[PDB]
Amino acid sequence: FFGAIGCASAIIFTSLGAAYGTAKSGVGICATCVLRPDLLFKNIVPVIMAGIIAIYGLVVSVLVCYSLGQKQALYTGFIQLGAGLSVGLSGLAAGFAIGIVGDAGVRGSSQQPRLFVGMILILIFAEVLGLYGLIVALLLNSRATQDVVC
Amino acid sequence: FFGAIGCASAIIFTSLGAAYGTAKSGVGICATCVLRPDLLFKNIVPVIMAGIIAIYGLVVSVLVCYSLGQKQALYTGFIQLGAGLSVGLSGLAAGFAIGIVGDAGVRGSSQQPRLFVGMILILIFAEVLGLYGLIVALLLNSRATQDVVC
Amino acid sequence: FFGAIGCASAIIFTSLGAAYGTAKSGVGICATCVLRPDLLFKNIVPVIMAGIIAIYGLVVSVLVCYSLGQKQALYTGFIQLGAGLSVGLSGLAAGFAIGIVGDAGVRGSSQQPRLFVGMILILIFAEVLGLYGLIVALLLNSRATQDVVC
Amino acid sequence: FFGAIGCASAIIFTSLGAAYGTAKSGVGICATCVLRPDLLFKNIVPVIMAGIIAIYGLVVSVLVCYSLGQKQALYTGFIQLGAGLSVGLSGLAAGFAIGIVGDAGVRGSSQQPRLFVGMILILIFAEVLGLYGLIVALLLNSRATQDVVC
Amino acid sequence: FFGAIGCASAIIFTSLGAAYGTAKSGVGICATCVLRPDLLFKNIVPVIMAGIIAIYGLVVSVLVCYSLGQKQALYTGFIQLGAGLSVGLSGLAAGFAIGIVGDAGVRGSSQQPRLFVGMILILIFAEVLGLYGLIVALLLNSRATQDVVC
Amino acid sequence: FFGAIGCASAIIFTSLGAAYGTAKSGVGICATCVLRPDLLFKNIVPVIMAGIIAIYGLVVSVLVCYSLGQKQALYTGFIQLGAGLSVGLSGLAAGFAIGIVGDAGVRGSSQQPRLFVGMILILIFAEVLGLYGLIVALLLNSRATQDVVC
Amino acid sequence: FFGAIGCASAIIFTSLGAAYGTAKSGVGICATCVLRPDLLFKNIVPVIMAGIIAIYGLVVSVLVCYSLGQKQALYTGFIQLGAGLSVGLSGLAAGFAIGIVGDAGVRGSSQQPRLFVGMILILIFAEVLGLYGLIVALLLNSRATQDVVC
Amino acid sequence: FFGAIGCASAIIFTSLGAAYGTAKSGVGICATCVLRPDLLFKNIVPVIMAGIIAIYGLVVSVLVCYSLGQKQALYTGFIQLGAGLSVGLSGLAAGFAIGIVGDAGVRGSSQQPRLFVGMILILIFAEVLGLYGLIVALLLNSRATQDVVC
Amino acid sequence: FFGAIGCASAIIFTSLGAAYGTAKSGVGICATCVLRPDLLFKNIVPVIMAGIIAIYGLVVSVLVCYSLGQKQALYTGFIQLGAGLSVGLSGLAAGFAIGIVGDAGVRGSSQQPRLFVGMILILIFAEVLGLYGLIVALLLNSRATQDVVC
Amino acid sequence: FFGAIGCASAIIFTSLGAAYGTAKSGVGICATCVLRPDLLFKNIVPVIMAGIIAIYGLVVSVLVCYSLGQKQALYTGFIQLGAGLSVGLSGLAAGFAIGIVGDAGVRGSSQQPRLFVGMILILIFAEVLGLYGLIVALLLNSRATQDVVC
Amino acid sequence: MEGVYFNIDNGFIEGVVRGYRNGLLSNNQYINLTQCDTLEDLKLQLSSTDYGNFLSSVSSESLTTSLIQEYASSKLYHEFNYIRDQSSGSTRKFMDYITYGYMIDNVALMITGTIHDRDKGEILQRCHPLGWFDTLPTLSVATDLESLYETVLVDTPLAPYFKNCFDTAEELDDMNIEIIRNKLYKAYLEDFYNFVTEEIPEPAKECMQTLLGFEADRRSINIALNSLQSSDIDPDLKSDLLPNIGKLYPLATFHLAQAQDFEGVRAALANVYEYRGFLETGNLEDHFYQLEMELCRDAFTQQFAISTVWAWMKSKEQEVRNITWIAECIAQNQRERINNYISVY
Repeated sequence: FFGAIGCASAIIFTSLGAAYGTAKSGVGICATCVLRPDLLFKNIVPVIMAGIIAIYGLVVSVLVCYSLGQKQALYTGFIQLGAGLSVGLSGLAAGFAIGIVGDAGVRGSSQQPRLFVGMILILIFAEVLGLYGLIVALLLNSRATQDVVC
Repeated sequence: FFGAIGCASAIIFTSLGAAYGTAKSGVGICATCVLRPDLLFKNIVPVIMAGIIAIYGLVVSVLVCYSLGQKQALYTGFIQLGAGLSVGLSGLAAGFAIGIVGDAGVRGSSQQPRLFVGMILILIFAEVLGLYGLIVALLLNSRATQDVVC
Repeated sequence: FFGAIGCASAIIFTSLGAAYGTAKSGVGICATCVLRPDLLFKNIVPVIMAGIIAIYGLVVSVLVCYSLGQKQALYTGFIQLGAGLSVGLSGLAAGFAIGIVGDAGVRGSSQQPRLFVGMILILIFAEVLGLYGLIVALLLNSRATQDVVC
Repeated sequence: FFGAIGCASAIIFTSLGAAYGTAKSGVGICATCVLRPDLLFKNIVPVIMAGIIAIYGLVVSVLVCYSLGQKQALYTGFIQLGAGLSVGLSGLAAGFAIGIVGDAGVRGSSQQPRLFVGMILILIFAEVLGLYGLIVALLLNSRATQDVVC
Repeated sequence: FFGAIGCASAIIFTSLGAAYGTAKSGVGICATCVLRPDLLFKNIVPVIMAGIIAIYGLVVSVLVCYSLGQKQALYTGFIQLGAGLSVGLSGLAAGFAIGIVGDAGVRGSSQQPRLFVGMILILIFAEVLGLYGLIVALLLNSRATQDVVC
Repeated sequence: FFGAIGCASAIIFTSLGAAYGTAKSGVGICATCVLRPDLLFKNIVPVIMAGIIAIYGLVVSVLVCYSLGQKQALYTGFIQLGAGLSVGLSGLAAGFAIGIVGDAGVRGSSQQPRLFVGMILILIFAEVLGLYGLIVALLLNSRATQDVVC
Repeated sequence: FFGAIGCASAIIFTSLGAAYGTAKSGVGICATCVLRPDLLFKNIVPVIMAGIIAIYGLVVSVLVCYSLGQKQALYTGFIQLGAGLSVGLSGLAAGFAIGIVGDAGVRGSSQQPRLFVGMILILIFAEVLGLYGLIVALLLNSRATQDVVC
Repeated sequence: FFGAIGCASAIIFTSLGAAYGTAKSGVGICATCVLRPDLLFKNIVPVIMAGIIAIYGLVVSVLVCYSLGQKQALYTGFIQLGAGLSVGLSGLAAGFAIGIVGDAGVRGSSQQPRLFVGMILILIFAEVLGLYGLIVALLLNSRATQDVVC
Repeated sequence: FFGAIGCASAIIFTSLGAAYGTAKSGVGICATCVLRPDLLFKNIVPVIMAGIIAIYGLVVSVLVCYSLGQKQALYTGFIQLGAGLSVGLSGLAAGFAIGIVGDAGVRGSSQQPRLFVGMILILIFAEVLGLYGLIVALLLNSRATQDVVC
Repeated sequence: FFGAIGCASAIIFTSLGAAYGTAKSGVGICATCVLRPDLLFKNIVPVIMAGIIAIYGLVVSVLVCYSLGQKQALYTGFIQLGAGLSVGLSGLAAGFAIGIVGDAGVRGSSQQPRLFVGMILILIFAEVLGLYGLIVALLLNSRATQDVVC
Repeated sequence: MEGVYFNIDNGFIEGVVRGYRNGLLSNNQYINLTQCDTLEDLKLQLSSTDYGNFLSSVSSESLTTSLIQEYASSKLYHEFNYIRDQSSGSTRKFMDYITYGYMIDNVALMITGTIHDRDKGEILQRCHPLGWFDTLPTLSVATDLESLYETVLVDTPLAPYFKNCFDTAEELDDMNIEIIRNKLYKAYLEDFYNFVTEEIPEPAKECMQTLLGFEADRRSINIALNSLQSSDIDPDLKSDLLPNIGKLYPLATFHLAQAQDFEGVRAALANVYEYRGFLETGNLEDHFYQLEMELCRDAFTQQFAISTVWAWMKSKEQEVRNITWIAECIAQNQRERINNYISVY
């Protein structure tokens, strides 16, 4: 229906995002690990930062399955649709930004061991959008399916 | 029908904007930390600025939800839709602008710490835009709720 | 109706115009500021020309919101449409213009300080379009508010 | 309806024409201005030409606006449509040309005072397009409401 | 109706062609003035060449303006459309050829003032194109017109 | 009426062709004349070779115009439309070849000016491409002409 | 109908094919005449290879005319349309190949005119693509006529 | 019906992603194998990571097949279709991320054998998407399906 | 019909394949021929393979001509159509493979003329695609045959 | 009938897939061949990898042909359609991936002809994607069986 | 924005370059190497790097002239020649063009060299796409412009030389060493600009953009300084005038290039540039190096970018030269003139 498109939107956009993010960050880490094999552990927190975003998004998608029927009212659909969008594209956008910063920051790490935590700060801000979108989306979806009175 | 699209515009565009903002700004900090590794504290104050736009986009959306039905009306449909647009594209544009200037501005930070507030004078011009959208979106909602009747 | 979309149009076009202005200018200003810290105050005075564009747009938008009907047909819809467009296009066009001149104009600021007033003159000519849009929009608004009527 | 698009046309296109004309010439003007702070007056002349285009546009807009309405005949609608376009795109094209030659012309003021008059003459040839549109737009205005919206 | 669009096509393309021409040629003249500053009287003739198309264009337009009715037919209708087409896009082809040629020919003039007449002679070869377009529109236009209601 | 659009097309596309041929040629010629000015006379014959294309197009138009009437039935229209295209787009395509070779052979003239005629012959080969197209349009037109169903 | 469009597709694709051919070769030739001004008699022949493709084009076009139905059915049109396509694009694709090989071959003549004869064979092998399509085209056309308005 | 297409689209994308990854990763391994073939065994693990997603794709496909209905509606159609998207795109984006990390990680291995395991860990961040995507689709499919006319 | 568009489809795509094939190799051939003068014989054999594919292409076209009825079913149409696509596009891809491989082989030819058989052996592998489509097209064509009126 | 299009799908996508592979690998064999003509045997093994993909498709295609009836239900079409799709686009993705790994590995051959065996193993991993699409199409066809899928 | 694209081809070129940068001489090493005067210590620092492979081969505590040249030649083969061949797409092309642009100065000098008459065989190292065994001699024997054009068409991909030859027909390049080289450089920098412009939308140029402009400004002021008090022909482009975004102006470069003394320009230009205008030829030379040395390292902060690999190549040329300069002084127990004095890499 429209709720099935909701499910689609959520599981596609947040993976597509997270995937870029992890990729980007990853490549930067691959450079850093051969230069000093000690910054390995510090490197692990940027790459995986985009990794916790994903696991959130996936949870909303699962939700939506349970909320799914075979054919349902238009009103139940369109809210279901718009919710799934939300966590999906905020997931998408957060996942992207964090990877770009992240990659460049791992080189920063390489020259400045001390400042691993500072690269991290930048990343954490871009996460508010993703985390806030998960929240909102989860609550919407659950409330949405009640078959009218969404 | 139009309620979902109200949702979509707002929750995408304002996330992307903000995301963009964090990204470019981040890129600049990671470049600068190798020349001066003690400018974090001043730099972070641009970074957090872009983050409040999304939280707005999402409150606007959750309202648009309540304002839809299923009887429909072109007239009511059009106000929920027209409401989303305002915040999405202002969010998106404030965000794009703010990260470009930000990026350029951490270089600014590197060579001339003392006039750091001047970079900020330029940034705060983009955030006016988000207010302009927010204000109008909020009002638009107050009309919008009637439960799709002409 | 088409009036609420009048709003919607205004906030997308004029936000994007100003964004572009600040972004472009930003990069030229930040660059110059490291070669010389003393042109800050001069340099900002261009940037603020595109920043007040959005604020004349905000006046038109807020006005239309309170004047929005509870039933609206073609006659209201469209004249509110046209008003929105008007601030929308001047904000769009001018914002764009200010940032290109402003940008090149920092090169002016830098080498000659006292031809700062000459830069202004160029910038003042893009502002003509800003006025023209806001005026038409107000005239459109006044006629516009009538409610119903096909 | 088409009345509404009629007003819309005239004010949008002419303002782009103008906006662009001002930006493009600006880049050239700023550049010259620092190497010769005595040639300020000459430099001023290309840019201010494109400002005058907007004002002819602006007269048609206001004229057309009084005659605006969806409650009125197809004859009024269509007459407003042809009128809008006519000044709208001829105006755009006069601004484009004024603005390119405007940039290009800056070298001619500076090196050769005497043949500054050739630049000006080229611009003058590009103003015919506006007139050509304006003339037409008026007559059309005259059919809607007698003696050019008396 | 279909008549308003004839009126428009005509005035829009012919304006844009004449602009392109004039602009491109202008650029050339301006370089040539500082390269050899006595070729003034020679330079002037290329630019103004483009824009003399508009005067025959004005004629068809004023005819079509008076000939608009409340409604028209499809069959009659389309002859008005198709007539506008002819002048505009022909005017466009004539203008484009002349403006590229225009620019190139002033380089010729610059180095060799002896082949000055030969440069002109190329422009007039592309001008004939424009001539034929007016003609073909004229035949169509004549039959289509019959004042109110065609 | 759709026949009008066959007439319109024929004169547009072909003229565009001639234009394209002159544009390209022009730039090559003007360069050749500053390198060697005694080759003027030779140079001038190729350019004016493009635009004899225009003359076949005009005849096609004129014939159809007089047979058109004000009301046609559908089927007579569609045959006329299709006639117009054949010459139109062959014309445009003939202009491309005539111009490209046109350019290249005047620069060839400069270095060795004996096979200036061999250059010219290649251009004449490309005039067949218009001819066969032009030809069919006559045949098409004669049979199509009856008006109000064949 | 769609049959008149048949005539059209053929005459256009094959024109385009042959222009390509002539264009590309032509630039090569023009290079070769200043290296060798005596092998021109040989160079000329590659051009005519692509020129014979159109002469095949015309027979189809003429064919479709004669077979045009009374009002034509939807099915009658498509056979004719499809035939225009077959020949046109097989001509275009053969036509493309002949200019590229042609070009490399003419510089081929210039250095070694003894193995210019190897080049001739390759050039002839592209003419077969055009032939198979011309064959097919015949067949489609011939089918249309049998059991009139097929 | 509409379920079969689901099966189809799903298994294709995930293959596409995985193929891409397998290539990416392979090119990096093939360069390194002629520079040090002592790492064959370690290298084999990154390339193979991509494709194990694809064996989950096959499982979902077969299950859906067994549950197919003869005729389906739109609403029901959309869930079976949509389910195929879920796995397909989580696949597509994961497979891509992995192959970029995979190529970059062979350099990591090459200089530092011991931190092979640190490369492996980046890759496992993308396997999460694959699993969860598979899970979700399974559910959407199960509900829609109830066998023979869903 | 859709049979006719099937005819077109086969002969047009396979002609493009060979066209590009013939071209690509041709350029390489011309080069090799003016620096070696005994590898002409070898050369001849790569090009001529891509001429034979089209002949297979021609056959499917003809077959489809005969199966094309008068007012057939869409259901009939699709089998004839689908058949054509299959030889055309397999032809097209087979062609890309023969020239790219081929081209590189002429340089290969130059240094090692004894490994002539080796270059052949690669080229043969592309013939599989042609077999694969041609065979299937045949079976489709035969069955599709159902005379006039379905 | 949609089975015909099934056959069609498979033969376009895989043919494209193979061509890309074949193209890439062969260019690498030719390079290697100049150096060593004793490595003939080793080089053939990378190119042959792409061609075998299409032979799995041939099996599937021929199957579908024989299964075609002029009594097929909509559900029968879709199974054949969905199956054809699966191998075409799996075929696409495998073929491409083999061509990248294949080309590079022939260069590996060139540097170390002892590690020809390493390249084999790398290639077989891209082959797996090709199997999992083939597999599902075969299975689907074969299970569906309604008097051998008519 | 960079890394907003998925590339098969970019992934290969970027990793292989990073793989070399690991063993590559750091800023700290060069700082340590100037301090040295001990024969053994120079060996140790270097043994460990990409250059160290060649050093191990023949063990020499005092490094002569020949040894250093042989090691650098070996090192450009693995790093530049090879890489291109296992790279594909737009990324291989970008590497071919940078290598070929360096080749155009070398090959140009060889051709010009035939006119003067000169001895050839092995020619001194530069980054060239193919060695002196392939391309450079084939080009060298054609001194006839007509045959030059034909010889470039054989090279697939094409060299820039094809355009350069068109130009020398119409005599916009004149004769004599100094003027030719100035025009060859002007083209060289022009080609850099066209590439960035096409390339920018998926991998942005930030770090690369600032470095490309600062490189351009330095190259041009240097050309001008050279032709200051040595004779300068004013209508020729021996002032190296080329497009700019306004960091260096045509006017200010022209003033320096002619023989009228225009040292002032350098000082007005600098506000953060190392070269500030001096009376010491030698001190100017030092500064030029350090400026062009900075911002390459900054470019490494970016990754997955066309920006990264470009900046790395240009740093490599400056490192091969530093190695030579330091190594020779320490060998015969002297300290460096230029390298000991510079202290920012």
